[PDB]
Amino acid sequence: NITNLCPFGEVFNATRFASVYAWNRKRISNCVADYSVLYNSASFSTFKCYGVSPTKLNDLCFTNVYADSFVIRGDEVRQIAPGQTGKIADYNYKLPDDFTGCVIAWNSNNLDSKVGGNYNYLYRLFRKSNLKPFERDISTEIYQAGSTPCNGVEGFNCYFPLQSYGFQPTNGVGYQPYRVVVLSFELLAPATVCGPGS
Amino acid sequence: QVQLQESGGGLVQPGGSLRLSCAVSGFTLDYYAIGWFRQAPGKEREGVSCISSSGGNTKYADSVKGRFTASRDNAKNTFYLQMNSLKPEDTAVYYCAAIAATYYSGSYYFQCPHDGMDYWGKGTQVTVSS
Ligand SMILES: *[C@@H]1O[C@H](CO[C@H]2O[C@@H](C)[C@@H](O)[C@@H](O)[C@@H]2O)[C@@H](O[C@@H]2O[C@H](CO)[C@@H](O[C@@H]3O[C@H](CO)[C@@H](O)[C@H](O)[C@@H]3O)[C@H](O)[C@H]2NC(C)=O)[C@H](O)[C@H]1NC(C)=O
Repeated sequence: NITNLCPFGEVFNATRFASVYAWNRKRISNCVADYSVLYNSASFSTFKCYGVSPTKLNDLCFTNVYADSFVIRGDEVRQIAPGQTGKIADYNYKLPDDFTGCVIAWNSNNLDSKVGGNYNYLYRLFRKSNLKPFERDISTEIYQAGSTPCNGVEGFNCYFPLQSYGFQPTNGVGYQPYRVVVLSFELLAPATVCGPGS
Repeated sequence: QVQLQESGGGLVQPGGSLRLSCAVSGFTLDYYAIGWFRQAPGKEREGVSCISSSGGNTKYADSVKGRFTASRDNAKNTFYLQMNSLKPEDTAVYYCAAIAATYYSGSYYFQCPHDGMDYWGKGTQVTVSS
């Protein structure tokens, strides 16, 4: 047969990455994907799967595959896993307990940090309740943290809910930027995302 | 990485005053915010003051407003907190903390949210007693 290559390079080798609060989702369909040239890459700091081994995935077909990409701190990548809590997992990106997929991350200090601070990567600091799995929140309403209510203005108990990381190349490895890619293997529709093993 | 060295504080009678200093060393950001927090016995740590790296955008809890003034040295990376008309309820350990400013849609925000602060000082004791 003849098929397009799944555009994973557009996801992993992108020069620009989204903020975790506004995490970008790419829906991949009608293509062939070699999931072990990904796994067998020296690129990644993190490559854990919660469904089936990458070797087993080049056997199966899926109707849709999602590539969620964003940037967080090093010591925050542990939150991108089922049953984790923290500012990122609670307020920015939440995986379900029944997560079927893989979480991939690598250090991007050489590209996402600059002297003086890279303020373009943000994460949600405040929220009334936790996010549900795979929900996205791009709201920017003033969050009232104290007794006083604010009428849309930033106060001492009333914050802008987003927070810049301030990535610098001199930061510690835990405070350095890491790019994350979450692949979710959905099976609903025609299964047109497959591996090269059939 | 930046480090914060607190200085000042100690024991004072009701009605007295104090001045806390916090020296900021290391690779500072172009735009950041310095916050003063305090933790009293039997209570959670509370924010007291917040100031920009410029010296402006000062905010205070309504419990020290009018009595405390945060400021910045104009030739040094040291941030001051002048505390006037001290009362026994002001007795606490005072902490200096640094955080990055938030840049969004072409606008800077200088906040000092407790859970967001990136660097903390060791803290200094402040006792207001008779
Ligand atoms: C993203 O691009 C890399 C190419 O290298 C880039 O890596 C990024 C992270 C960054 O360092 C940038 O500066 C680099 O340009 C792709 O990896 C390359 O893939 C090719 C084959 O597709 C590899 O060449 C092959 O090497 C093997 C073994 O040496 C040979 O058997 C083959 O004949 C061929 O020469 C090359 O080594 C890879 N380079 C690295 C460092 O991995 C990467 O696949 C791509 N990512 C995705 C998911 O598309």
